[PDB]
Amino acid sequence: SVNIVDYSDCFEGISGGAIFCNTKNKEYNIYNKELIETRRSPCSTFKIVSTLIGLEKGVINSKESVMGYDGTDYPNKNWNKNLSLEEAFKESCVWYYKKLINKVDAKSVQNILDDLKYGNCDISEWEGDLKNGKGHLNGFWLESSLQISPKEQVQTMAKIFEGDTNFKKEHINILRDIMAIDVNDANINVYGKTGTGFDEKNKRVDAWFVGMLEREGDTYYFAIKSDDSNKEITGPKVKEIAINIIKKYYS
Ligand SMILES: *C(=O)N1C[C@H](NOS(=O)(=O)O)CC[C@H]1C(N)=O
Ligand SMILES: NC(=O)[C@@H]1CC[C@@H]2CN1C(=O)N2OS(=O)(=O)O
Repeated sequence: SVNIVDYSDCFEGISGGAIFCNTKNKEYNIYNKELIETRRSPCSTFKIVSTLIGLEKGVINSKESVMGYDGTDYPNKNWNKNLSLEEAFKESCVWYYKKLINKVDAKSVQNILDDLKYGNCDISEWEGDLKNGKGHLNGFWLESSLQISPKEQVQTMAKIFEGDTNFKKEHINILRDIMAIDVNDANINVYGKTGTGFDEKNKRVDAWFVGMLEREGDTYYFAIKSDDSNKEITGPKVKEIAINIIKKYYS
């Protein structure tokens, strides 16, 4: 079942690991086991769960749902509008997801994380890593108190998308909808979300791509993670590595 594998050829000399799990036939493919078991901040990958929280609590209702943009100026052009759930997810729009999560009481979030077994489920630093100076552009899921391992990410993904949580199927399908990506291969369906952060304590990136793939009957849940010391390594870069792994070993 648990197969140690070597995907270093796809990592282009970047430090990281990967885990792919097929729950039907229990095949667990692990590259860099120590890293895959290490908890780190989820960064923007948490938007997968925060979207479901918002849908479940009725803060948002569909992929068109808006959060009432108030005119605040942001450097990313596409944050400066009353964007829908679908575009806020794809743009990783921090103000949208901060306003969303701050409409939900802390006990509801704690119980949902507990139910999902979401890493350390530690939301004690609700406001986030305020020492970085970024103020309200912060939260417990952004290089702060909440931490989860790549293995636990995969377990959470599988629980959600195999229908094993109490989240509504309608809401699960919205997530599938907005997480779908185009890999120029119609023979596989890939879904995911990136994450980018810098671990200031250890001087290492937290660069993520987490999601799942479907091809000809089988579904693999996956998490690819870099902990490189090179600050240029981002979520988008690790998503490229993930796509190379998928095209090479999961075709
Ligand atoms: C989430 O990881 N973040 C928000 C934004 N999106 O990054 S992503 O492209 O990897 O999704 C960039 C910064 C980052 C953050 N912690 O602010
Ligand atoms: N971010 C993506 O979705 C990636 C990046 C570029 C395209 C779409 N995609 C691929 O897999 N690509 O590469 S391509 O297959 O070689 O054309």
